[PDB]
Amino acid sequence: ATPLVLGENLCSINGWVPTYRGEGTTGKIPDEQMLTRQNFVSCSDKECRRFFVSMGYVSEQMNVYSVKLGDPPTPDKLKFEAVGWSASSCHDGFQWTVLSVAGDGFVSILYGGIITDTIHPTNGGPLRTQASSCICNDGTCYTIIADGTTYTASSHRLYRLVNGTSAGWKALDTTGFNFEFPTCYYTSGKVKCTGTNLWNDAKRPFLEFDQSFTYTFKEPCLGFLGDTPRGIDTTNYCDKTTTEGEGGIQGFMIEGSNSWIGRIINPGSKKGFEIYKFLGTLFSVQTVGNRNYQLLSNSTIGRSGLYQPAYESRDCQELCFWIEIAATTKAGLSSNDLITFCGTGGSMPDVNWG
Amino acid sequence: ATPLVLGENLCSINGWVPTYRGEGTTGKIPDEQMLTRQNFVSCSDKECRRFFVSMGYGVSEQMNVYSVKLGDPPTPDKLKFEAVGWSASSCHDGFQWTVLSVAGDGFVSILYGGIITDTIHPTNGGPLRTQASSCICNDGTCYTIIADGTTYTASSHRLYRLVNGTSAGWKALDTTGFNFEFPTCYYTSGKVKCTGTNLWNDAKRPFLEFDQSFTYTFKEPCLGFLGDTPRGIDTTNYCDKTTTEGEGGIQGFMIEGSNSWIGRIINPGSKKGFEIYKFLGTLFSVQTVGNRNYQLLSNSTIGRSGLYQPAYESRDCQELCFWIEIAATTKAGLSSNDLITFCGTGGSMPDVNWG
Amino acid sequence: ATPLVLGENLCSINGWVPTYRGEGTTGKIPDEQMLTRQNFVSCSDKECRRFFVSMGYVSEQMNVYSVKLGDPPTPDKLKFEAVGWSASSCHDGFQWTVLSVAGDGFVSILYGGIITDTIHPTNGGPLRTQASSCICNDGTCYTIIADGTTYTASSHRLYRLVNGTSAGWKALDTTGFNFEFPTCYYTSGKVKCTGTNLWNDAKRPFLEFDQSFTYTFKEPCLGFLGDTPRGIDTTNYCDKTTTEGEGGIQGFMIEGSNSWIGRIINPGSKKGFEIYKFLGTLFSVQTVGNRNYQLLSNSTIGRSGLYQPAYESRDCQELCFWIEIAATTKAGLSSNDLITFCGTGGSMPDVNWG
Amino acid sequence: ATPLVLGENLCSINGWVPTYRGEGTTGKIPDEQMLTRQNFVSCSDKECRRFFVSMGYVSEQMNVYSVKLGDPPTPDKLKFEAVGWSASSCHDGFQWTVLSVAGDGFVSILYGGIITDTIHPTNGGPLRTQASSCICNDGTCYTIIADGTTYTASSHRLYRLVNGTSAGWKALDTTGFNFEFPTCYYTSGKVKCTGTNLWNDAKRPFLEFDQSFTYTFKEPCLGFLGDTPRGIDTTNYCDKTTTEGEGGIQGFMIEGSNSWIGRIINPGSKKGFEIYKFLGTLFSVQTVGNRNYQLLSNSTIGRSGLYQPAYESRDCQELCFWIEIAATTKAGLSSNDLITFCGTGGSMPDVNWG
Ligand SMILES: *[C@@H]1O[C@H](CO[C@@H]2O[C@@H](C)[C@@H](O)[C@@H](O)[C@@H]2O)[C@@H](O[C@@H]2O[C@H](CO)[C@@H](O[C@@H]3O[C@H](CO)[C@@H](O)[C@H](O[C@H]4O[C@H](CO)[C@@H](O)[C@H](O)[C@@H]4O)[C@@H]3O)[C@H](O)[C@H]2NC(C)=O)[C@H](O)[C@H]1NC(C)=O
Ligand SMILES: *[C@@H]1O[C@H](CO)[C@@H](O[C@@H]2O[C@H](CO)[C@@H](O[C@@H]3O[C@H](CO)[C@@H](O)[C@H](O)[C@@H]3O)[C@H](O)[C@H]2NC(C)=O)[C@H](O)[C@H]1NC(C)=O
Ligand SMILES: *[C@@H]1O[C@H](CO)[C@@H](O[C@@H]2O[C@H](CO)[C@@H](O[C@@H]3O[C@H](CO)[C@@H](O)[C@H](O)[C@@H]3O)[C@H](O)[C@H]2NC(C)=O)[C@H](O)[C@H]1NC(C)=O
Ligand SMILES: *[C@@H]1O[C@H](CO)[C@@H](O[C@@H]2O[C@H](CO)[C@@H](O)[C@H](O)[C@H]2NC(C)=O)[C@H](O)[C@H]1NC(C)=O
Ligand SMILES: *[C@@H]1O[C@H](CO)[C@@H](O[C@@H]2O[C@H](CO)[C@@H](O)[C@H](O)[C@H]2NC(C)=O)[C@H](O)[C@H]1NC(C)=O
Ligand SMILES: *[C@@H]1O[C@H](CO)[C@@H](O[C@@H]2O[C@H](CO)[C@@H](O)[C@H](O)[C@H]2NC(C)=O)[C@H](O)[C@H]1NC(C)=O
Ligand SMILES: [Ca+2]
Ligand SMILES: [Ca+2]
Ligand SMILES: [Ca+2]
Ligand SMILES: [Ca+2]
Repeated sequence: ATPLVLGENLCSINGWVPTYRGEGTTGKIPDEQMLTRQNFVSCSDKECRRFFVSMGYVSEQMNVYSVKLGDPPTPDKLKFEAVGWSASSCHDGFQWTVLSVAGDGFVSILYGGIITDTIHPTNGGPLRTQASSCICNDGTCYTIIADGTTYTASSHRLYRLVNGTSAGWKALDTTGFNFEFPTCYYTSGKVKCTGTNLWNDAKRPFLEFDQSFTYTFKEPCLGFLGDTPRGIDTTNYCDKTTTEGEGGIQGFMIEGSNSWIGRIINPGSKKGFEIYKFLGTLFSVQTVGNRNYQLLSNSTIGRSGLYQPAYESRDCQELCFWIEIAATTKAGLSSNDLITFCGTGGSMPDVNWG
Repeated sequence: ATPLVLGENLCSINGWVPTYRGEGTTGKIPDEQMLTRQNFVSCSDKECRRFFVSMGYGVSEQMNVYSVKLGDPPTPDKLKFEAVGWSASSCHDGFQWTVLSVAGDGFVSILYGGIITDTIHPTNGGPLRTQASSCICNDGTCYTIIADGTTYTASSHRLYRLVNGTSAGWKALDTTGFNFEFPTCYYTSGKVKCTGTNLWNDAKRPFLEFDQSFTYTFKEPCLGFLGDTPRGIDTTNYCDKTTTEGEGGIQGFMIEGSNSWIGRIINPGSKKGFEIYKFLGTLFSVQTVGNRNYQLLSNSTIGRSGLYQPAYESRDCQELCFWIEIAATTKAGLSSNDLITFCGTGGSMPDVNWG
Repeated sequence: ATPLVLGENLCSINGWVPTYRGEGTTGKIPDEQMLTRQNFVSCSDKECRRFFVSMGYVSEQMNVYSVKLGDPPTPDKLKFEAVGWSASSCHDGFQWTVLSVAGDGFVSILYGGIITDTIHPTNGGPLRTQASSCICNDGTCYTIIADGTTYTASSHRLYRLVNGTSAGWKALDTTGFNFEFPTCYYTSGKVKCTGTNLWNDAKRPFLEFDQSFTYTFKEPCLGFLGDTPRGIDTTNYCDKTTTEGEGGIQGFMIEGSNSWIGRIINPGSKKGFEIYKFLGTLFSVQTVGNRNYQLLSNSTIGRSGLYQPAYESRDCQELCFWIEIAATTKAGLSSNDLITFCGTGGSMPDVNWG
Repeated sequence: ATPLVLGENLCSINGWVPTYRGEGTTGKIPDEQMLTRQNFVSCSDKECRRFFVSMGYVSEQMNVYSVKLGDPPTPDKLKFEAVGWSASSCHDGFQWTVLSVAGDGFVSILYGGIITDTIHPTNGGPLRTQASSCICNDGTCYTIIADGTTYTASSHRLYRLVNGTSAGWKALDTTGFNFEFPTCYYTSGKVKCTGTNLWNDAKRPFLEFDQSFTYTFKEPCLGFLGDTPRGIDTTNYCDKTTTEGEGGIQGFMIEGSNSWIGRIINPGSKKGFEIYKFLGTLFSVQTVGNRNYQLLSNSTIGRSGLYQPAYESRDCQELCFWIEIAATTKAGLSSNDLITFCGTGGSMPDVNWG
């Protein structure tokens, strides 16, 4: 048993390939499955797991469960993770760390299935996890937690975790903006994170940091707006797009030699998902845009987020993402499911997946 | 490939958070689950397991001992068959699971791995009774307590030491004047410490501590915060039995430490809610105080409760947890049990309901 | 991996404990379970397994299956083992060796699930396995196969196997008698086996041999008749009681410090099962008869055999036995299931298990 | 821990014995079980596995799964592999490589369950995997992919895979024929494949190649026609039998000291499977043909393919095959399942295995 360590260099990405299309490909989800909520994917040294929150088939009776990515959320296949309605998890090579918001809005850290730490609100609660995979590398896990009673006065903290106990935190300067649900990936000695501004920005705030918690917030300079809601696409500039900048939904950008922005196509009817390659940094006006894949056209789209398969010693680090989709049960209840794409260096055709 | 060894020093505890919460705590248990009873938790050096005795399905497969990995539902797919019996205790020494199971007319079979390695028989009439809880293993040897006698008014109890599934000798315990059923135990500071249940003449709970040389002393809590159910009104502090409503009782625990705890059922009438009270100092002085009463559960109907220590740690202190058995109902309407578990936090918690 | 290797010394046995009781020990088999016949138990170095033959819920349709001892034979819990109507198995530390009679009556030998040898009838056919766990020790496996068109003129061969392959064999002088379904065990450098005489004996014959094939048949000098059917019990004499010596059923004896013989108590209706202790060998006439255990009463019983749980490091080799019981399904179909008992050094109360 | 490396020399084969026989061969299929299609068998260093494509209990709702050979395709024994309707797989000693076709018809390579590469058509698609085990030896894996919109103008490529990454491919000259669904085996420094010609040949095209991609297409010189459909068997000649050469179904030949050709007995009602021994090469007009085994009699037959077990210290390389058969579930939906045969050194009696 050895610490999970990710790749220093990303695989080159030129397109995306489905690795899972959830139980609603038939149009409807089987009623024996749990009503699933706040879905995200995280990977260990041996598998990828689907984590979500559920009650049955904010409440005192929501739990965090996981199944193996690809297994359907039936009673047989469920693993109880924690009590809570907001969760983040990640694996370090030894054990799952699961961060969960429960009770009056504090977070409990479970390692294996043992409480290793709790964290309590300080700016008025409730605490909010990043609702996405956290990042473990070489024995340490990193995560981001939000406090504050309004998005207009939110506070954000960067946590480092060792075997599930807090090894410290750092206040992030988020003056002038809001930074919810950061979804992250590791590369070249940095964790890089895309968050959601529910207050004043139709673009997404960006964050990178290293293990010394030296950090930088960045604003994407591209008029292709990532948030939903949002207005008309703008010319390229380096500061915030404030128009329709209130509200928002979890989503991601990828910054690399090729950069990407994934977004909901129609902000009004939350229908369709597109992801768009750019030749260069998200943070220059001069960068151009090379290819836009319409991955979904007909499904209604909720949250989306990044994940890194890690069971590897390979020459190149793979990158994936999940999308939470509005679904309907056979009986006719509203629910979600979850689809996943993974990167490829191969240039892909135009295929609509749903 | 090494003997399980527990921390000599317990972590500080000032609060409790759930680690597992069965579906029946917040609604109906799914019908595909095995109906469980006599639940308890025991941990190895790799995982925590939920041991239990089955009652079948929605009228089917009963009478046996099973385990699942704690966190997993008792669906057919997740069941490890363990032994034949209606009553079991288990423990793990680093090598294999030891399982004490009562069967037949009340003899105890001992299984190490799945291998029968010993058998224990009643002197004083039977039927024999396990502690219905985890046994304690440390550094190769495992300890457990077994009850004999036909009435709670004439109960005998024995301390058993076990190596690799075989009996490495035993001591008769002096329980003259009280009853000591279903002890739940923990290890710290060189002693095994157990909390028993007196179904005869005490509404407080009897206490035991002992080392590997079978040097024991039984203690009696000097606290008027009455641990058993049933029970009467809370009393003044005094250092002997509360005989009033001391007949009957349910398995439950006390924690003795720098900080002490008593967990009990809140309404002894309708068996509703569970509380755990922190005490500053020992359970065995009349001066020790009373600091914070946590009302962990309110909604649900409580039964047995027990202690367990996880030991797949690489932690600098020994963690302590407890399990609470809950009366619940299946989707079909059959009544059944499951489980909530709690482990200690070093920091104080808010007043919150967990079930 | 490493080779499976047993204890040279048997644990003392003064009593018997049930390790597993089927659904049809306790009344009626559910209809979703397979219809097992030819049940027996063989152990590996990690688990004991229940092997049987089934056909649905001599035929081409017959297959060999197995489950983990304890698991019910629901389709979900089944492992296909071979095609056949007769089977012996055993584990060498590396792989399950499985002998199966199939086709016209040749035995196929599977190692893993790959065929490593075939054995064909010379003396008439069809061939017949020992219907019971064969024995493996130190990388090498031993079994006994029978040929002959009738039990009068039956031939018996002793096979040595390594990794699934015939490593030579030996003919056994069974002039005089018949040696069907030997059920065996190992100690003291010898493999001791108990056969069923369907010809001229209502006692059970007895084999022992070493790894270098030196063997001797012995006759129990004992008037406690083990085979079924049988006559009234007799005084002790060292010759075959030929009285209702025709007919027969699979069963065992144990030779040791204490020695045992189990049998169906009533050969009329085949109800109840008893097992009886003796203070010394079965092959002296002078040997007493101590405690008799009435393990089963109201149940109509059938085949029984031996197995040695082989996953130790130990001061003693455990020894067990299975009993095959007639049973009924919820729709009223006739079928079987299985109960097991293991030894324990101490004496046991008089308990009736069904 | 180490690369899987196969045996340079085949076992002597003079007969076949079943090692798995599905429940639907000998009756109806339990409806708990998944509805398998495109079944085939691939082996690792530890086990043989049954791969297939299913929907539930060019279709976009399909996925690739697998179970261990011998277990049933019940939910508990299931394993998700990939999205897609067409799959090939092989193990290298480290990880499963799985080739899957999805979307409009590109292929994805998964290694572990991690996406490691894609492959794209340039001749119009969809792409088609060999629908059978691909071949790994000494760390590198080989597989063959088909492209093109008619079989009249089909196109084929031979890929070299290393840890799930493409290390190159070579065009195969299939001028004047079609080469679908090759099913292959390894010996004597060569990979040998039997294909299916849907265009202009009732015999089966054959292909051998070495690790440096030197290859030779051969036509079998035997008038015992391998494909279905086909016409009247003819005389031995060394080129295509064009009549009834349109259409076809996946199947195999074996080239050895003893050669074999397995085929469906009745081309019209696809019932019965036979396999014919030839004393020598499939590629001389002179070679003769000795023993014909009628293996299956009752069953309706479809696809058939080769696989080689590698969990072994045999002294000689074993060869097996699987046959997909039409079947019905208890509730009477059409499905398939599987019978597998492995080679034995001895000659065998004429038994009906299904
Ligand atoms: C302990 O029990 C309390 C209270 O018990 C409640 O009353 C008892 C007398 C008994 O009848 C119980 O069955 C009953 O639950 C539980 O606290 C309740 O928790 C539920 C669910 O979280 C809350 O129900 C919600 O009420 C909202 C407005 O008051 C309403 O907006 C919600 O609707 C939403 O969800 C429903 C599905 O349930 C959906 O249909 C709607 O469309 C919408 O999404 C919902 O109905 C109660 O408010 C709570 N009651 C009180 C007084 O606190 C508690 O959960 C339980 N604890 C545990 C851990 O089991
Ligand atoms: C977080 O958890 C990990 C996993 O338990 C801890 O890593 C472990 O650290 C200990 C201390 O070095 C190691 O134990 C020692 O291992 C060496 C060599 O194997 C041996 O010589 C010693 O006798 C001792 O057993 C252990 O190997 C290592 N875990 C592994 C397998 O990598 C880590 O210490 C924890 N971190 C903190 C701060 O609690
Ligand atoms: C039956 O199968 C078993 C398992 O495959 C065979 O046992 C194997 O024997 C070979 C040679 O005797 C062993 O190889 C050697 O291993 C030792 C270390 O133990 C190493 O020092 C040598 O360099 C060499 O590699 C092999 O380990 C062993 N397998 C195991 C797991 O024990 C056996 O030979 C087979 N029977 C026959 C006679 O074919
Ligand atoms: C209980 O079982 C364990 C494991 O089988 C035994 O530990 C082994 O003891 C032997 C004999 O001294 C050593 O050779 C091994 O190295 C030990 N194994 C390990 C992993 O420690 C132990 O001896 C047994 N205890 C008794 C008293 O029987
Ligand atoms: C393909 O995968 C194997 C397995 O990971 C690689 O073999 C490893 O090679 C490195 C470098 O020498 C060693 O550190 C590992 O110990 C090897 N693994 C094992 C278990 O043998 C192999 O190098 C890979 N090939 C390429 C080029 O990717
Ligand atoms: C192939 O078909 C025949 C005909 O149905 C099967 O033969 C029957 O088998 C059963 C049980 O073995 C017998 O009771 C019948 O008497 C047989 N009928 C005939 C006409 O032979 C045969 O079993 C089938 N083979 C397989 C393996 O499915
Ligand atoms: Ca916004
Ligand atoms: Ca009491
Ligand atoms: Ca006889
Ligand atoms: Ca053709």
